[PDB]
Amino acid sequence: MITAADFYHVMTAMVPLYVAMILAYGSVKWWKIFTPDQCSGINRFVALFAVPLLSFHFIAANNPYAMNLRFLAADSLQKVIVLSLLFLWCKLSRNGSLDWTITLFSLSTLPNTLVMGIPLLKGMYGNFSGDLMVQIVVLQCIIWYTLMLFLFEYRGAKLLISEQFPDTAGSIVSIHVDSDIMSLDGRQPLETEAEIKEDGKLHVTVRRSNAMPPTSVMTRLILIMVWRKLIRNPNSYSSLFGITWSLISFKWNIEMPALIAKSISILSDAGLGMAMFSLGLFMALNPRIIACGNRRAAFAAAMRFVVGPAVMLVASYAVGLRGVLLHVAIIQAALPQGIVPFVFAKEYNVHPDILSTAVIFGMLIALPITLLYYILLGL
Amino acid sequence: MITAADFYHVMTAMVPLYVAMILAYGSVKWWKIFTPDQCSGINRFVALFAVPLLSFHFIAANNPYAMNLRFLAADSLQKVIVLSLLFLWCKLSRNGSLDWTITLFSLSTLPNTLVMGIPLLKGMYGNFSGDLMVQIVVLQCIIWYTLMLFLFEYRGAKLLISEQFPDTAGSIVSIHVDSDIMSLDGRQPLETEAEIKEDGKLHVTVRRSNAMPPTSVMTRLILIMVWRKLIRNPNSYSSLFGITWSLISFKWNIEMPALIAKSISILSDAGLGMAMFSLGLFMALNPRIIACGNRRAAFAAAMRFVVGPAVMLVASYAVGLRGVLLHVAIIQAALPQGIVPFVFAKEYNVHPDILSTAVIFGMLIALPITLLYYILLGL
Amino acid sequence: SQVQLVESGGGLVQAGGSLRLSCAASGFPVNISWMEWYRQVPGKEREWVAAIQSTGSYTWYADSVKGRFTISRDNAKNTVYLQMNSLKPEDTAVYYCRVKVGAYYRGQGTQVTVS
Amino acid sequence: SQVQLVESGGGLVQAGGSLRLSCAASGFPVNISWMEWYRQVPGKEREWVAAIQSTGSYTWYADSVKGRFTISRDNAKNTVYLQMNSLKPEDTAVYYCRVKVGAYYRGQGTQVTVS
Ligand SMILES: O=C(O)c1ccccc1C(=O)Nc1cccc2ccccc12
Ligand SMILES: O=C(O)c1ccccc1C(=O)Nc1cccc2ccccc12
Repeated sequence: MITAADFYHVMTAMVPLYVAMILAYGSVKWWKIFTPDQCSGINRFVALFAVPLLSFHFIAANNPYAMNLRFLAADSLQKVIVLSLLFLWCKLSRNGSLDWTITLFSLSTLPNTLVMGIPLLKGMYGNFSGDLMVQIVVLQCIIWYTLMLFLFEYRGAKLLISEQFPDTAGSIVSIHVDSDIMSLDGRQPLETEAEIKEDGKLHVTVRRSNAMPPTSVMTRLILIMVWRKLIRNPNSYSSLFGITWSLISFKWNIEMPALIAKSISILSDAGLGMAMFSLGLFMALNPRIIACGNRRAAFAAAMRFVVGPAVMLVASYAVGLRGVLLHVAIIQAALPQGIVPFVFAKEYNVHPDILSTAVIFGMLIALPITLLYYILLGL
Repeated sequence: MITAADFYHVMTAMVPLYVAMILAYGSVKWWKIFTPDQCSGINRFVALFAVPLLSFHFIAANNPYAMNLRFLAADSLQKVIVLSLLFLWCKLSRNGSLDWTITLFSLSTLPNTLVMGIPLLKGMYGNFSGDLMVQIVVLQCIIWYTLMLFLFEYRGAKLLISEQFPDTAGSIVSIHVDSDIMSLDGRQPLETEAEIKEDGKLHVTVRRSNAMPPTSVMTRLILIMVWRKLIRNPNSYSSLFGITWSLISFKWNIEMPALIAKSISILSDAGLGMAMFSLGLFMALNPRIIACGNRRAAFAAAMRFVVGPAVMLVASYAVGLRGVLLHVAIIQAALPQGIVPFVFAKEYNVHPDILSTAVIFGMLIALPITLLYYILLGL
Repeated sequence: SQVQLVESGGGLVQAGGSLRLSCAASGFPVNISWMEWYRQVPGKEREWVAAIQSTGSYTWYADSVKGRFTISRDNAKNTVYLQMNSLKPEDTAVYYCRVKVGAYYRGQGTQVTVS
Repeated sequence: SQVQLVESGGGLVQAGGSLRLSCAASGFPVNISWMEWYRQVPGKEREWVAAIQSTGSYTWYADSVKGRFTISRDNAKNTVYLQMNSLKPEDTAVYYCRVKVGAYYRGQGTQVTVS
């Protein structure tokens, strides 16, 4: 079983996270230090400078030649069992949509791994399980936050064609997009225009206004609009230059010099402190914590803490994990939900209230849940 | 002399400070990320949370029972030779004022010791001279930033009496101030009122408007207005609880527990990174760097880098310092000017343009000046 | 300069009387006409009444006292009189003048009480 | 549905002629009267000309073309004619119609050039 000293090692690593979150909730709600426009310049700094340098500090120290390949395939099998049962729902049931296929994939299979997940598992099980959580942060930034970006851009590019070309879209040859437009999700006026050719062909051009198609064409429109959203993103330069350095530093034994290693480490020490500070400012700016009713909030904390760790119990036993590697895999599935699935769903308006409960009301009850599996597994 | 490896140890500790300052200058001036109201909520955080916890991390680790008492008296003799020559100027010359007695004391004898001074001297001379710079940060926060607060409140409380009681003020018995008022420096309307008694006496009461006296009375008005400015200050709780813990921790060998020591250290790791980030935002919001003309800017970098380290050469030789303790004392006098003498002079309007050049144009030329004494002393 | 104010006119009267208050200024430098009158109940949040300001053109009265309280300037004797008319019973409080020579000077000696 | 536009009326004319352009729509779902006409020089920054919008009450002309270019609606033949009058020599560019069925559809086939 566990000893009473282990309960002090968990509290040593997690009570310093809630202290920086209540000081930011109290300084807006209670004692009123920050104006809501002054409070918007702190979240703008954490999102651009502090956290994309916290993820460089972890990925550049990863050793990609000695990853744990059996643990890392039980994490990539969770997100195929889940993503295939939702495919047998919107293709076989009659009321299945794509607004719910994105939301039920973000709730059940994408937790908060970088800010909360690495200090929590390192205190529960030791310094080897903090080396396994970095291997999961690599696979979310580079695969599962890119597949989810292909779904929001396919959801938006089929609305713009199915609304404006209801009876004609079978004859579209090619679709261009002017470079003024970066997201075609209704925020800009988005005038469209067609070139009628000599034999029933059609050249669609999406423009900026001022006061089904074939799959050889739809897959071309999406890759243009994904590349424009992928180079304006700070987490795609933290993972491009994080992985590229760790492939070189761990083969020829190059150690990064102390001018450059301290120039990065002066801002990334503000990573884990300011991220939890920026997360308590956000739960002070919403009107209520439970912002989606009491039915849709129990639904957000039953996909997250039950259907999560009951589909990595059958995807970790069907691979060959036992002992401690089974216990680390179940506990990291019960982490609260990450923030980047909320950043996407606030922009595209795909249920922004169900994914703002589960980030805020996830964090407040995450600590007596993960300490409830840690007692029950250890028995 | 110095070796070429020592020039790499100085650059290892100081090039990471200018990197966090150009990223904040460029993100406002050049690439325009922060709105000037969003940029005001970052300076509000650094001034309240980041730096008053960076100064707690240093003062609580000081050992007040083994301070260097001979080095620490050559620092407190600089600021008596300077403060007595200005007293023989406004009392003997005819054009001496008190607006210049404050400004010539802030330029020549109060440098930037906490953010820049501790990493610079620790790389030049080693880990013992970073233990001597903490002994100077203690004496600025607790003595020389409190005497300078008695001068701004005496300058303001003699204007309000000499303007409104020009021919009568010799008969004032007592002056009360209502608790609505916190600073009487013309920002609020400040209606005054008198109680004429039966024998030429007078009770002055300072109020809030809506649409010489004896020295037993002037010393009572100042202590009320200083106590109201001293409990609304974050740097007076970092020094009250910093010193009180280090007097207890270093006698009974009490070590602070790891719940509390990590709850403080999660925000204070953002101290030295965000302070230089907040210092480059401020040199992007001013119109020009040299904001006071070319005559008054050479006057701000000749009191600071010449009259500073030429009055600690005669106040460190007249005490008994030799060798390395003479070399650390001269170099720390050539540091650029601190920020708290600018925070005061912006509020009270006592030359806010001469003390905003010397903070900004101090930092940009401070590194080829202190590396010019470090070569010339070592010969 | 031994500055001194002299206030008079206080007395007990019924509802509907006529009183004539006084504020005799003496021992001053060059004065500006900004003298006032107001009330101070044993409660809080006092209320201002009248003004005899610079030119005698506009006088800042309150709402309930407009057109019924006569104020008068006498720069020869340096005394501003406040003539009250149709005295309402809610005038038990203390009344006193607030001569302004850059900083407001005032006394306390009245006996204004309306029964 | 094999949608197709038919444009005609292009020809070379002097300064002061009279042309009658054509835009014959066919093969559509239920159309709304929002057809247009504009210019496209070999340079950039094209300029819009006219409108035959919903009720025929207000027609969005430009500044220099107001009161001189007659537009006409014919919902029977599904063809909007643009009658040009006092043809200025700066009309060498291409003119074409912009029928709107929710998304603007257009062709390219004209010969408008004024000498
Ligand atoms: O927490 C996540 O979703 C996450 C997971 C793996 C890798 C990266 C992230 C991540 O970028 N977070 C955040 C992005 C922007 C702001 C954030 C603020 C607080 C915490 C996380 C933030
Ligand atoms: O730099 C100083 O003046 C100083 C010297 C000794 C002890 C403390 C300080 C000090 O509080 N600085 C600062 C106060 C507010 C903001 C600051 C921002 C940047 C740097 C220093 C700041």
